[PDB]
This record gives sequence, structure tokens and C-alpha cells, in this order.
Amino acid sequence: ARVKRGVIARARHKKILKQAKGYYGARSRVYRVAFQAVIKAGQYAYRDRRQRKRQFRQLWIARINAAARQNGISYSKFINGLKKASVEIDRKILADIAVFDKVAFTALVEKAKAALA
Amino acid sequence: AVQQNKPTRSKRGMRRSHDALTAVTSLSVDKTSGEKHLRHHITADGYYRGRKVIAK
Amino acid sequence: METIAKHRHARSSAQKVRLVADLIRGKKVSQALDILTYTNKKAAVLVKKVLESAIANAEHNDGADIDDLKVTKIFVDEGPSMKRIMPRAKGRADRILKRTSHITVVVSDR
Amino acid sequence: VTGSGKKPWRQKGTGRARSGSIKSPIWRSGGVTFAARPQDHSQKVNKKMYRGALKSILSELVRQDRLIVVEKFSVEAPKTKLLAQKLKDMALEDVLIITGELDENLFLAARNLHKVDVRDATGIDPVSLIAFDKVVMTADAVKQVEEMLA
Amino acid sequence: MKTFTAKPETVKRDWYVVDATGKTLGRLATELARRLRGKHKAEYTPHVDTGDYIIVLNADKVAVTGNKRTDKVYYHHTGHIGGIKQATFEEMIARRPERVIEIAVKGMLPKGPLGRAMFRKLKVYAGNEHNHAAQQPQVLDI
RNA sequence: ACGGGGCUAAACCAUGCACCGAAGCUGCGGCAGCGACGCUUAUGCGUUGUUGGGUAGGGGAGCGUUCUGUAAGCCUGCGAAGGUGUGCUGUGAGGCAUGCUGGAGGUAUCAGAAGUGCGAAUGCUGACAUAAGUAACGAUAAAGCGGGUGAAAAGCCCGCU
RNA sequence: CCCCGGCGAGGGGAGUGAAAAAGAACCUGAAACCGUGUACGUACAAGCAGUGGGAGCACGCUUAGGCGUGUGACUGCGUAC
Ligand SMILES: [Mg+2]
Ligand SMILES: [Mg+2]
Ligand SMILES: [Mg+2]
Ligand SMILES: [Mg+2]
Ligand SMILES: [Mg+2]
Ligand SMILES: [Mg+2]
Ligand SMILES: [Mg+2]
Ligand SMILES: [Mg+2]
Ligand SMILES: [Mg+2]
Ligand SMILES: [Mg+2]
Ligand SMILES: [Mg+2]
Ligand SMILES: [Mg+2]
Ligand SMILES: [Mg+2]
Ligand SMILES: [Mg+2]
Ligand SMILES: [Mg+2]
Ligand SMILES: [Mg+2]
Ligand SMILES: [Mg+2]
Ligand SMILES: [Mg+2]
Ligand SMILES: [Mg+2]
Repeated sequence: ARVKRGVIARARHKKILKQAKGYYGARSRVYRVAFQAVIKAGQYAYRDRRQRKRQFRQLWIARINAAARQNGISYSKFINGLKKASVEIDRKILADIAVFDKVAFTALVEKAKAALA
Repeated sequence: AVQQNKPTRSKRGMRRSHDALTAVTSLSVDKTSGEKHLRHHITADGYYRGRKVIAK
Repeated sequence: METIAKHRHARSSAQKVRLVADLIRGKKVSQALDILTYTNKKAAVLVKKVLESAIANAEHNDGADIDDLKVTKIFVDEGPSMKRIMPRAKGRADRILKRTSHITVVVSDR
Repeated sequence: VTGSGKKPWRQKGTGRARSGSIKSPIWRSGGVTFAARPQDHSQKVNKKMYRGALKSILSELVRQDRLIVVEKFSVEAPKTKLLAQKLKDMALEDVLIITGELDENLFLAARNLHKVDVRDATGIDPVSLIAFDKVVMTADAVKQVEEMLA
Repeated sequence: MKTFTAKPETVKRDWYVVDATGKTLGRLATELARRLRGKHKAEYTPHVDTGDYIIVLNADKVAVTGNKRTDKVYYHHTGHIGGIKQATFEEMIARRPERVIEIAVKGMLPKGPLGRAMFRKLKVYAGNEHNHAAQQPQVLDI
């Protein structure tokens, strides 16, 4: 019962080379290099699904800080004011309001300043 | 001395970017026979500047 | 109406013929024949015979006229290589590749 | 593998992977690492496990109504046309026929029929009783089978 | 719903004038770096230059504390062996006064193509006059 | 001999309050293991607790390949295998459908048997790259011209040097 | 059989055949490797070449659907097996 490996070996080499589309040079042409590139790409993707949640929160905080200082208060005192006012809007929404609705964001600063004062 | 890494096809193409041939700009036209020829060269039938210079 | 002529197994490497091929890519056949006449290259003689043979095919098989033909497509593919043995110093041997090429010229009025 | 035991090239200095034989299984045209030998695949079956399986098969056949019992089953001349006609009367196409005494006429008449085969009472085997859609046994055969299976 | 991102085609940039007379070099440079990068705008995005154009006047009148006027040294290497050049603060002021502020801000900007693009929006002048009146730059009392 | 810019605090000490900050914790959704309690099992479902980084290594459960039976069955010239795309699908090995190519075989299911899965062994064989149109063209005794032949002549023929 | 070519090689027609992209370097014709065409990117820019974010452009849509596909300026992180 001799088993020739040609059909299944080509199938799995194509499966790797298909995931390597768009890589430079041998990384999208030859299996040995493409296989390492695909594994490394999977490692980065796993790591960056966690980093994505840090980078976006870091971006929201920066935008909130900018919009808060336009109203005369820092991000630190603004967040502490909202918690003292029992407001539970998260940073993704606050950064969203800070860009698309200035007057609603100013109303939030007034609410935060009242809880501090 | 020899390469430590195989140069890419990209690097190979960049080196050959100066290997392109330059075609002759324009051929001259003889005033007598009207043939085309390299400037300052006699024509294929032995004319140069409107004169049969070689009878072959 | 495209018209093709080919020279397969031309005794010249594709890299050398491609230098001549890009001189006439897109030119009118009357202008291309003058370029090939005054190109001091061996490949220029090979390409010229394929070009003028494509012109003959266009006028005899397709009834086209020479005045409107243009070199719309031209490319040189690698042909089979002939393996040869060249003796080197100290009893070592090297394998010499006598490369060939396939020359393809496509003329068309459109 | 036909070849020489000569070392293809010296151990050190050539700059190639070390080799010891042109017959190595790593090499093209080399030997097979664990080349097969003519072997015997027959297994042992306990006498009671064999007989115990026939009883379980026979009892399953009567539960599936795949066992047909007749008093006798024979044909006059060894002609497959007669036997093919007889089975069509009984609405049987794929059937194993088991008789007490193996008649030559019944044996010859079934030789060319593909989905039909005759068998002596002592010649039954486990896969035949399962492979066929119907099993027709004469009253003499079932009597002999009971003595065989205690 | 994806987070908003500014677009280089639709971002507006204002022009500002800053008088560096008497300002502390570093505490002025940080405020410039913020506005050159756009950290003061709610539409700030890291990969887009949303900053403002800033004109700095009287760069030669910038102030430093301590003995830094004579002790702060600016090093740079010319790339030739042994070519390590140095210049103290007050001779940098005497020779190229605009370089002092440009160097300080350059160090506070991100490094890379975008950081170099932000630096182009900084116009530093030694004197009190500038020829960008056509841009109508607004006084930035910082 | 602050990571840099820079800093006379953006240093240090004391005290205080905020905030940032991890794959930690919480929230929401999903999977699996082990318990427990049961439904009441037909032996699975349901609650509940808890666990789920991992080399050497131990244990458990699978995918796919060739071949045998099932199979004188089923699929197939109204297009098989193979090749090449695409879409869908499963936790994974994978699977399903389909366009094109191909032009004659393929094979469910459940079992059975293995030459059963490759990126490495300075592995073996074939093909093709790279260096690169680079070095070299094998004695520094040496060639020049006219004519001829020829699709084409520095090298062949003839002639004179 | 005709045409180009050196009474070549090679090729284009015609014809044969179900098929000539079955033409004898002949079933199928994978990959490395080498080309032609088109879309996008690329000549102030530093490093395992990806990954997360992401403009613009091109194109398929649907169609105001605001989706798909290709490309990937710029930016966070990131020293193969
Ligand atoms: Mg977190
Ligand atoms: Mg032998
Ligand atoms: Mg053998
Ligand atoms: Mg026995
Ligand atoms: Mg956790
Ligand atoms: Mg584990
Ligand atoms: Mg198919
Ligand atoms: Mg291999
Ligand atoms: Mg390995
Ligand atoms: Mg080589
Ligand atoms: Mg070199
Ligand atoms: Mg040289
Ligand atoms: Mg040389
Ligand atoms: Mg010689
Ligand atoms: Mg002569
Ligand atoms: Mg011919
Ligand atoms: Mg073929
Ligand atoms: Mg540029
Ligand atoms: Mg980095």
C-alpha cells in the first residue's frame, strides 16, 4: 500500500502560499519563507488584538483631553468630576461627542465642574 | 569575495536600468537618391551628399 | 486584426534580445524597420526577420496594408537551454548553458 | 538492492554530506527502510467464538426474515435457465442456497448466476451469511447446522 | 461604529504669532510642539498632521535659567573622523539665533516623515518683523 | 555617566487628592475540562462550582492520504481524476459547492490494512535561480589590401605584400 | 498547396481531426524561475518587510446602501526559522 504524497502536499503548500498574498519577494513565492511569514503574521495578529484595545483608548483619552482643555479643565479633573456626578459614559463615547457635538460636550464639562465645586 | 545573500530580482532590475539601448535619433535623407542613411555615412548604394562616390 | 510571427529556439539569450525588443515596442512598422537596420546588435537581425515576416503574414493572410501596421505587442520568452561541459583548471568541470529564446512580434492596424 | 558496497566519496574534505553506501534509503534508487516481507495475516479464532458468532448471525437472520426454509430445493437438469426461473417464482435475486447434500445439477446451474451461490451445510462461513440478501436453507441443512452448532 | 479619523484633505490649519521675548526656551518649546502636532484639537489623530502654523518672533531674545546661557553646549558631528563640533548657547544665539528654537522644538516632535512634516509648519525669525502678513496670523499670547 | 528634547523644577523632602497604566481584576458573548447536584438517566440533558501558559514527557480524542470489503452498488462524455480560481463552512487537521482547464475514470457509508502526512538531516534526484551579461575566449610569431564566392566574409578561396 | 525566410531554421495561413491551446521538443501540464499588459504605490527616505490603525485612488456593486475587491501615503508595535 504505497502512498504518494504529491496531491496532499501541494494542497497544503497552496494553503500557506494563499495566506501570504501581498508579501514582498520570496515571502509570497516560496513555501519555506512564506510559511515563516504566515506564522509571524499570526503571532502579530494575536498580539495586536490586545494592542488595538490599548491604542484606541489611548486615542480617546487624548481627544477628551483636548476638548476638555478647550472648556477650561484637564482630563484628570474632568474624569474625576464625572465619577463624582455618577455619570458612566465611557471614553469611546466621550471622544465621539467631543468631535461631533461640541455643545453636548460643553454640557458634560458643566456637569463635571459642578460635582467638583 | 562573493555574496553573502542572494540579490533580489528587484536589485537586478535596478542595476539594468542603465542597460537600455538608445535607438538612432533620425536618419538622414540623401538629396539625390532620397535614400535613408546614417548622418555622415554613405548610403547603401554608394551615395553621399548627392554624389555617387563608389560605383558598387 | 492582430497578426503574429514567432521565432522559436532562437540562438540568443532572452536578456540580450530584450534590449532590442524594447526599442520598437509601440512603433510603426516603417519606423521600426529603420531602427532595426541601424542597431549594431546580433539580436537586431533576429528581430528584424521576425518583424518583416509578421508584416508579410498581415498582408498575405489578412490582406492588411503596410501603411497602418504598428508593433502592438513584442516579447521575448526563454527557450530551452542546451547543457554543455567546459573543463576548468585542476580537473574541475563547469556546465555551460547555451540559452535560447522565443521571439514573438504582434503587428496590428488598431 | 543491486549495487556495490563502495563508499561513494571519502568521509571528509569533499564538502558534501557524508555518504556510506549508494544503497542508502535516503538516496534515489536506494533500498526501502523497512522493506516488506511475505507475511501471514491469518488470525486465530477460538472455536467457541467462531461457533458463537454463527449462532448470533443465524439468530439475527430469522429476526430480519432473511432466512427462508424450504423442505427441498433442486432442479431437474443442470441448466441455469431452470434455476433462474425457479428463483423468480420465489421472488429471489440475491440469495445464498444451503442444501444438505451438494447436488451437482444445482451446483452447475448456479455457477454462472452472479448473485446466487450454492453451498453445502458444512461449507457455510460467516461473511456469506451476511453478504447475501436472502438465505435459503433446506430442512435437511438446518438439521445438519444444529448438530454442527451443538 | 468606528472612531472618527481626521482627513488630510479636510483639516483646517490656522496661523499664529508668538513673541519669544523673555520666554523660557524649554517651556516655550513644549507649547509649540503641542500645537504643531495638534494635541490641542479634539480631532487630533496620530497619523495626520492636524497642527497649526506658528510664527516665532524675536528668537534671539529667548531666555534660559541658571548658567545655561554660557554652559549649555550644542554638539554635532560632521561625519568626518574627529569632526565633533560644539557651540555654547550664547554663541549659537550670536551666530544662528533661529537654530536654538528650531533645535529645541525638533527634539520634542515625533521622529519620522510625519514629524518632519510638522516641523515645516514652524517659521522662526530672529527679528521682530515677518513677511507672512498675507496669511493673517493671529496673535497667540503664550 | 537623565533614553532624548529640554528642565531651576519638569530636582529633592514631607503631606494630600486626582488621573494614566497589564493578556491582573470586572463587564458582555463563546468554547472546553473536572466536580457536585439532579433531571432522573437510557445514559444524555440541566443547574452549580471551579479550572483551561507550558519544554522533556505521560494521558485522551480526531483529520486526511493509498489500498480491501460493503460495490456487477452508486457517480460519471449532459464531463471522472488531476490542475487552477471563487464562495461558503468547522475549534483545528479539514470539508462542501462551483467557474475555467482536463478528457476517463471516481467512489458514499461502516469497517479493515498501512511504503499514511516533510522545511531542515553540509539529506538524495531532477529542474531553475544568483553572482552577471561579470571573468574569460589557452602563449605578445602580426598582419594589410584587392578580387572571388556567398543571405551574410577580420577568419574561406585566389593574388600581392 | 500558398506566404515570409538563406531552395534555411522558425513561423503565418490552408487542410486533416471530436480536439492541432493533440503537430511529432506531441495526454494531463503543477511549482520554482523568466516575461508582456493593466490598476495602485514609489525618487527627503533608515532596519526580519509584517501586524494594528488608516487617508487617497482604481474597480465591482448595490444603488443615495454608506458593501466587496486591488493598492497602501502616513502611524503604533515589532531583531527570521
Ligand atoms: Mg487592558
Ligand atoms: Mg545498481
Ligand atoms: Mg528501488
Ligand atoms: Mg480449527
Ligand atoms: Mg484573566
Ligand atoms: Mg495547556
Ligand atoms: Mg475538474
Ligand atoms: Mg520538499
Ligand atoms: Mg523540522
Ligand atoms: Mg550555478
Ligand atoms: Mg561585479
Ligand atoms: Mg570589469
Ligand atoms: Mg576582459
Ligand atoms: Mg587563441
Ligand atoms: Mg578581403
Ligand atoms: Mg517549414
Ligand atoms: Mg502536453
Ligand atoms: Mg516623496
Ligand atoms: Mg519599531
